[PDB]
Amino acid sequence: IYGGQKAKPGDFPWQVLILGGTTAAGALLYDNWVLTAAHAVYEQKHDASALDIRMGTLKRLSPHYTQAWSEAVFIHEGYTHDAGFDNDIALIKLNNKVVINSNITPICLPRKEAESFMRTDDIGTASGWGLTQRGFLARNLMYVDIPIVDHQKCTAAYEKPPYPRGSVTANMLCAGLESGGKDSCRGDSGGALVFLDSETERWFVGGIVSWGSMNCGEAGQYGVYTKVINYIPWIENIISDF
Amino acid sequence: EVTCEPGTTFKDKCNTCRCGSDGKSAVCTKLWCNQ
Amino acid sequence: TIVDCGPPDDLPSGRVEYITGPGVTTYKAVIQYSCEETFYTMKVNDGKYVCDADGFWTSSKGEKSLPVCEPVCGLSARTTGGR
Repeated sequence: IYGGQKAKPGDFPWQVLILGGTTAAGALLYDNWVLTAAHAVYEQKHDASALDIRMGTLKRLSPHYTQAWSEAVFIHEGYTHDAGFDNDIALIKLNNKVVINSNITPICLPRKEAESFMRTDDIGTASGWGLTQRGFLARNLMYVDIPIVDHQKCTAAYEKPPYPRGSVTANMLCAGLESGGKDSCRGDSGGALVFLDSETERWFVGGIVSWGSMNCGEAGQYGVYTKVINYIPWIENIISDF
Repeated sequence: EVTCEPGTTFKDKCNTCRCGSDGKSAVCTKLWCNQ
Repeated sequence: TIVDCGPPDDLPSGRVEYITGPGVTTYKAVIQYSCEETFYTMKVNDGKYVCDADGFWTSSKGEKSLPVCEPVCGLSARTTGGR
């Protein structure tokens, strides 16, 4: 995370670390599923080792975490690894239910009228252990509050030469400031971009950290996140079909 | 910090990128490649 | 001498109480399941089970399965509303 500050205990109890050849993230749903990006779990399909999922800690290198393991991984069928960033979403079934506590609690899925809390300029929050402006992975879980960007502003920014056109779809949302600075960065992939439902006072996931410029926090680009509300039937059918 | 073929999707170590129209830029996924 | 459903199984993230009397597991006896408060909600039924003629503890909707204690999502320690 760029331009953020340290999480406190219990701020992001859904946040999970997924540690392998990469450092990446997800968000707990219920007690036995993790929501993440497809790109973050693709390369592991043919690995002998299950995904190493770590919950309940602020410190990246905590020896003190709650261990989970993948049992099954469901990558969206519309994800095409070698052709763009569309449909960047995946569900991980854990081998056992985790016991909930103040540091381990699932994020809510967006309700039907969640878009009312995800309007242009509404503030969402990205959290993670990814690259900070120190130039290293964060030792401590960080977060940043950033606004949802008008979808056509975001699309226009990623059409300005030399960016590759046609990268931003209807299944994505963008968050950040036009000036740059505050952003999600390498290592933050798969984390939940969350929003407050002020009627229930409960937090929900609107986005999954997906992609952006190679240089995070650059002016003229915005972090791009999978738009979770477009996947609710897919999510539901995976967690039923199971 | 990159050289690539315009429009293509390509790997930058563990990340997936789409190359810019100048061949000297890209947009990429946000994994931290431990290697 | 009478149908016996036996001691009921435990409810993960929950608890079970004998309502008819202590350790009473026989025909028409009543138990009550509950989930841990605040952080979980019970989903499928009201958790009142009866020892049925068929010898199974059976919910008020005729289900033999346990209730499910579902964690309450989206609770956070973050302050809101500018505080």
